[PDB]
Amino acid sequence: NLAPLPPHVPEHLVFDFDMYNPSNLSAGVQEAWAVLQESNVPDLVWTRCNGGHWIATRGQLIREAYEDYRHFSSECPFIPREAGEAYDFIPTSMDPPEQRQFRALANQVVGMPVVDKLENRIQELACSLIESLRPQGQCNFTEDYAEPFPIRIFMLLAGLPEEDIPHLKYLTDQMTRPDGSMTFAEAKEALYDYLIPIIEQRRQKPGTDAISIVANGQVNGRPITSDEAKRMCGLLLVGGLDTVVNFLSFSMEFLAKSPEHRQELIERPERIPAACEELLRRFSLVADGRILTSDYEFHGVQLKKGDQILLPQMLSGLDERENACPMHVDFSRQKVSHTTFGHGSHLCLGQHLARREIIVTLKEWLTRIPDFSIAPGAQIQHKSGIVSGVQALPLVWDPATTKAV
Ligand code: HEM
Ligand SMILES: CC1(C)[C@@H]2CC[C@@]1(C)C(=O)C2
Ligand SMILES: [K+]
Repeated sequence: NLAPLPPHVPEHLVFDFDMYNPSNLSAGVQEAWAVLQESNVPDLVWTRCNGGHWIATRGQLIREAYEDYRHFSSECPFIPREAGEAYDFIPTSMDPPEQRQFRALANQVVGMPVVDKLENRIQELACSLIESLRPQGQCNFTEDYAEPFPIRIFMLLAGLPEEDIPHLKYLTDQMTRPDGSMTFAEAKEALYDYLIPIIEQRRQKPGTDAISIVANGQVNGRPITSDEAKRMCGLLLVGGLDTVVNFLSFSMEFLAKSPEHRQELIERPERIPAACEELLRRFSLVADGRILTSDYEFHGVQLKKGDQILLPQMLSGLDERENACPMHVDFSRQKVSHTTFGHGSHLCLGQHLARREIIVTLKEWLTRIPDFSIAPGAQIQHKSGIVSGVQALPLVWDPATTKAV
């Protein structure tokens, strides 16, 4: 379904890329998005898919747009427009100056000071989950580790029951990779339906969990409102349930398919942090955007106020202009350039927790299960959206080659 071409968009810039179901998805989602960087494609194109929107295809433009919030507003950050308009999470739906005050509060619940504190719980859960899987010689990685590890850590931090995960995970997924049964607005309202009573309960009787902290927090000297707290907690839930969860699967899929890279990290464990960064570049997975605040000429293209522009965070690091041999995974890559965690004033606030979860996973998995592979005859299928992922990741290994710590 292609939307009618707006009067100001020239046909030579039309490239009908569908961010929710890209044409070359079978080759891997990053590969599918990379088609936007083929020689015949302009730096900035217009797709008639998903209501019609621009797409910046090179790191230079992506970075410039994320820095220029005066022209590229985060008030409507998602495609399609209905989703971008319903999207009201804090701080993401706000532009500076208003946005700034809320970042400090979010940092208090998912920032570094919180990670170093959860250190032991994170370490222990990773080891427990992996040791239980180790003797089985197989696992469905997405449901057996990728989901439970980061999600249970988030539910613990947020003080929410693990039995609520199926419902919350479903809702979160409808906001990033909708199956069609719910509009973004309906999923958002359902998430708020869940959160409102909890936020009120915790404003009445404060706990030490993340929701209590946000709900009773202050923003630049004054009390946060119940509405603001809800809009912030909603965002934290999405971040905890649909980011690292997907990234871990892209990384494990790659390691399962590349014995040489596994051996490198097994023989030189000190390279894991660097490997984490290279994997974050190669398997970057987020793509949201902004809305034009006024008519603006950007890199020779006339943009109109109201136009939506997708600025794929995923593409910067895959841009050959930023990293040579972009599809290659080089743990010794000198300068790892990427915008995987964003760029500009909205730089990811959960990246410290994310890196910890990634590094702990790499270390603890390779320590116990150094040799593993994709299950016999399995064809790994990816899924695309605001956050891309892996549909299923069946892995196998010989228990005799494992180590119980
Ligand atoms: C692999 C893991 C992750 C990736 C790739 C990632 C990526 C991003 C990106 C690209 C943005 C910028 C969005 C924009 O500019 O519209 C962002 C913002 C944010 N992220 Fe993450 N993220 C990850 C994990 C997390 C986690 C685990 C949390 C906490 C639960 C988190 C919390 C946030 C928050 C609160 C913001 C909003 C910052 C603002 O709008 O000021 N993220 N993230
Ligand atoms: C684009 C993001 C990855 C970032 C954290 C969760 C997410 C889906 C948002 O809505 C802001
Ligand atoms: K909005």
